[PDB]
Amino acid sequence: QRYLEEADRKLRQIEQAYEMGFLTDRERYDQVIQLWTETTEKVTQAVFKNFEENYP
Repeated sequence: QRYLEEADRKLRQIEQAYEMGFLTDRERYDQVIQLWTETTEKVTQAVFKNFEENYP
């Protein structure tokens, strides 16, 4: 939950960038894509660590 909500805030961030002119469409796209990529990485790592720490 925590991480996803963070990634949601960051999503808004990227959106604002795109609206400010600092980003074009495709780099906003790429940034969103890598954000969700590393978010998937995040939750995966969190899953394995949660298994190892709590229920081996």
